Amino acid sequence: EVQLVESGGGLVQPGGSLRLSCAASGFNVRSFSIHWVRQAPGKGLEWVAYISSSSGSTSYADSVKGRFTISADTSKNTAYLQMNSLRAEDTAVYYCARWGYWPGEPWWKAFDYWGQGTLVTVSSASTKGPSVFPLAPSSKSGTAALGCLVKDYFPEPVTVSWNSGALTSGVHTFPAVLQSSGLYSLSSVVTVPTYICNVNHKPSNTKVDKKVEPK
Amino acid sequence: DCETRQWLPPGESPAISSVMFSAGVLGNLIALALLARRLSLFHVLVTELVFTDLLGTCLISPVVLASYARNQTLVALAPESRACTYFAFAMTFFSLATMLMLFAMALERYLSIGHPYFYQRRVSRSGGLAVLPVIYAVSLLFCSLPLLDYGQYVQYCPGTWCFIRHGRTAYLQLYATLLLLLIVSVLACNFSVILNLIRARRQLADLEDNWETLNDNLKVIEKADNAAQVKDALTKMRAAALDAQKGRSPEMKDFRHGFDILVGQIDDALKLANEGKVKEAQAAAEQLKTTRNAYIQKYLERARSTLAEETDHLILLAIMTITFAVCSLPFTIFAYMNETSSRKEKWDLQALRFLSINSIIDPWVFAILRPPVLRLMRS
Amino acid sequence: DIQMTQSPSSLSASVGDRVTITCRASQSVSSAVAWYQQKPGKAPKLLIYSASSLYSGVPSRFSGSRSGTDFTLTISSLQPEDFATYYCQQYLYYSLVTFGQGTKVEIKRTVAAPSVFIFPPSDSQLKSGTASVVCLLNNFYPREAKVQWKVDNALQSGNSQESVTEQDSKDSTYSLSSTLTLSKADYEKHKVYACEVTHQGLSSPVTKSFNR
Amino acid sequence: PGGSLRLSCAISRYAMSWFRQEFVAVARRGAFYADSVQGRFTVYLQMNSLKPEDTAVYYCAIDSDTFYSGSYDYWGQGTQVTVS
Ligand SMILES: COc1ccc2cc(OCC3(C(=O)O)CN(C(=O)c4ccc(F)cc4)C3)ccc2c1
Repeated sequence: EVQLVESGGGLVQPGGSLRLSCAASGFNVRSFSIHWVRQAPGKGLEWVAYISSSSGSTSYADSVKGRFTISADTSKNTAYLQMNSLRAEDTAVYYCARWGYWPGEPWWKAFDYWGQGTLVTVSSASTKGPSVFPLAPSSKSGTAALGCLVKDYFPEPVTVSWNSGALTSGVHTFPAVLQSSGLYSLSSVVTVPTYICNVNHKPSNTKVDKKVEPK
Repeated sequence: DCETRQWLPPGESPAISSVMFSAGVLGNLIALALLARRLSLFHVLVTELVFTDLLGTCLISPVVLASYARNQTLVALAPESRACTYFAFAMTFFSLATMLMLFAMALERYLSIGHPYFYQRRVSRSGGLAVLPVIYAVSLLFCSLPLLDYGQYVQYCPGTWCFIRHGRTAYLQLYATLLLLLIVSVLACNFSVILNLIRARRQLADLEDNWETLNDNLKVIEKADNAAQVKDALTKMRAAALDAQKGRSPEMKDFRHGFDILVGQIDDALKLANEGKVKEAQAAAEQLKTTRNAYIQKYLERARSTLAEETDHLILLAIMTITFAVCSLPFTIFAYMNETSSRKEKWDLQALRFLSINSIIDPWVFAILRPPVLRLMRS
Repeated sequence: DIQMTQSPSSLSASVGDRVTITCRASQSVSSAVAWYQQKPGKAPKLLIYSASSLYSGVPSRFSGSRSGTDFTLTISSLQPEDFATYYCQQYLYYSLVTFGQGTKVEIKRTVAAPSVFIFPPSDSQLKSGTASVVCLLNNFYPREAKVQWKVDNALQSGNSQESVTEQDSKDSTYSLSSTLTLSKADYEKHKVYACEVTHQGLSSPVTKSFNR
Repeated sequence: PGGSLRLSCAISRYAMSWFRQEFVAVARRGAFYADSVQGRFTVYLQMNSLKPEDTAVYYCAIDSDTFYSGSYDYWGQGTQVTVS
C-alpha cells in the first residue's frame, strides 16, 4: 500500500548539516508533490518544505528560507532534504506526506497518508551518565512516597524501574525536562504503605541502583 | 321559490349579464391576440385556458340572454327544465376544466424546476395539445354524475340560473373536496417554486459576488508591482475561483472544466511569483482574463435571463392562483355549511356569483400582466 | 499569510457525548480546510477532507460543516479509540499551509483532592553541588493547577521546572512534579522551603514545607 | 429526602465554584462535579435527589485567574441548607 518511510534523523551539532530522506512505496513521486511537516515537542504541526517533481518547483517556509534545500530523485523515487546552519529551534519531528496535483480529486485529499517521521535534535553537549539521586520522605509520613531523581543525562531514552520490575503498582514516571545547560532530568515516585530503583541508560550503557530509606 | 317560479321577476336588472359577457369576450379576444403576437409549454397552456374560458362564456351567456328575451326562467323556456340542467352542467363543467388546467400549469412549473433533467429532454408541443382533450374528457366524466340519479340540480336563483342540489346527493361535497385539493396542490407547487427560485437567486448572487471578487483581484494584480501584493492578490483570486465552482448538464461539463483551467493557470502564476517573475505573472493574469472571456462570461448571462423569465412566469401563475382562490373558496365554504343555514344567510348565491366573475377575472389579469413587468421582478 | 485560529484548546467529555470543534481562517477559504487526528506517539491521520466528505476508512462518527468562514468538526459519540489530539489545517495552495493550535479531548471524571508531597535534596545530591527540591501533586483530575515556591516566607520567580504526565489507564488522574534547582550556598543559607498548591477542588491552597 | 431546592450565587470570563462545609461543583466559562455530586446535582446549582447526609452550609466562590488555576478570593457568605 501507500507508505512513506523517513530516515536520516538524529543528533546534529549546531552549525552542521543533516540529510533527511523520504522513501515512497506504492506509487510514483512524479505524480504527487512531496511535503515535509515539522512538529516541535509540546506544540503543533508546521509545514516547512514542499517540492513538485512534475514541474521542478520548490518552496519553503519563511522562517527556513536560505537554510534548507529540498530535492527529489525519480530514478530512486525518493526525496532528500539537506539542512545547513541549524539552530536549537530545529529540535523536532519531521513527517513526509504527499499531496496530489490540482486537476481533480487528488488535490482535495490533502495529506491522506502520513509517514512515521524521524526525530532531529540540535544541541551542543556531550553524553553523560545518569546521575540518580534518591528522594526520601519524612519519618512521620500512614502512606508514604519514595522517589528517585535522575539528573544530568544528555541522551533522551532512559529506563527507570522499581524492584527490578517486581513492583509496578503506583509507579509514576514524569517526562524528562530539558535544563538550561542541556542535560535532562527525570523523577520516578511510588506510593507505598526493600525498595530499589534501577536506572539503566542505553547509549551510556550505565546501570545505577539506589536504596531509599525513610528519613 | 325559484323551483315554483316560472316567470321573470319584474324589475330585475339585465345589464349585469350583458356587461359580463362583453367584458369576457373582450378579454378573451385580447388574450388570444397577445398570445398570437408571440412557443413554450406554459404559453400553450395559457392559450388553452383562455380558449376554454371563451368557450364557457360563449356557451353560458346565450342561455341567460334567451332567458331575458323570453321573459321566462330556465324551467319555463325549456321543457322539463332541460336547460336548468344543461346550463348548470356547463356552469360546473368549465368550472372544473379550467381549474384542472391551472393545476397542469403549476405541475409544469414543478416539472420545470423540481426536475430539471426531466424537463431538458425533448417535450414536443403534441403533449400540451393533447393535455386539453384529456382534461376536457376528465371534467366531462366527473360532471356527468348528475342526471344519472346520483346527483340532482335545483334552482338557487334570483330568476336566471340553476346550480347543483345540496342535500342527500353527495356530488356537491365531492366537487368541493376536489376543488379544495386542487387549490392546495397548486399552492404547494407555488410555494415549492418560490423556495427553488429563492435558492437560485441566492446561488446567482454568490456567483456574481465571486465574479466581482475575481475582477477586483485581477485589477489589483494589474495595478500592483510588488511581489507580496501580487502574491496576496493571486491567493485571493484563487480562493474566489474555488468559491465559485461549488454551485449534470453537458454545458456543466465544460464550465467546471473551464474553472479547472483557470485555477490551474492561477497556480502557474503563483509559481512565477515564487520564482520572482513580475511581468511574466502579469501576462499570466492577462491569460486568465482571456480564459474568463472565453468560458465564463457566457454562463453568467444565460443564468440571468433564464431566472428572469422564470420569475416572470412564476408571478403570472401566482396571480392566477390568487384569482382562483378568491373565486372558489366561497363555494367550498358553502358546500361544507348546513343547507338550512346556507339558505338562511343566503350564502350560496354569493359563492355562485364569485364563480361566475371567475370567467371574467381569469383572462383580463393576463392583459394586466404585460411583458413590461420588470418593475414587479424588481420586488 | 493565512493564520488559522482554533478556539477549542482543551475539552473534557465521556463516551456517547457530542463534541464540537471550531476552526477560523484569517482569509476566506472556500473548502481547503481539513481535520487531522494525531495520537500520542503516533503519526496523524486525515479525518475529513474538503469539510464536506468523509475519508475512506475513518468511522462515520466524525462530520464536517461550514458556515461563512467558520468550519465545524462534530463528533456524535466518543469512543476510547477517539481520544487524541485534533488539528485544523488549510491547504489553499502548495506554499500556503498553516496549522492551528491543536485540540486534545480528555476523559472527564469526578474532581478529587490533590495529594501534595515534598522531597528535600538528598545528601549525595548536596555533595554533587546542586540542590533540587521536589513538589509532587498526585491524583488531581483537572490538569489546570498552580504551584508556587516560598523560601523564608518569600515567593520565588523562575528556576522552577514543571512536568505533567498523561491520564492513567485506570483513572484519568494527572501527576505533576515541580523541581526547584539551587546551589549549595543558597540551600545552606536559607532555613526553610515550601511549595503551595492552588487548584480547583481545594478551599485553601495546600502548603507543604520542609526545614533543614 | 427527595428535596429539589435550588441555590443561586451573585462572571462570564471567570468561573464559578461551590463548596460544602468540601468541593461540590465548578462551572467554567465545562462543568466539573465532585465524587458524590456527580449525577445528583447540576450546575445556578440545581440540587436534586437530596440525601440526609448533605446537611451543611453551601458557599460560593469565583476564580480570579483566567487559566482556571483554582485561585479563589471572592468567597461568598454562604447559605444554610438542611435536608430532612
Ligand atoms: C362560468 O362561466 C360563465 C360565464 C358567464 C356567466 C354569466 C352569468 O350571468 C347570469 C347572471 C345574470 O346576470 O343574469 C349573472 N348572475 C348573478 O347573479 C351575478 C350578479 C352579479 C355578479 F357580479 C355576478 C353574478 C346571474 C352567469 C354565469 C356565467 C358563467
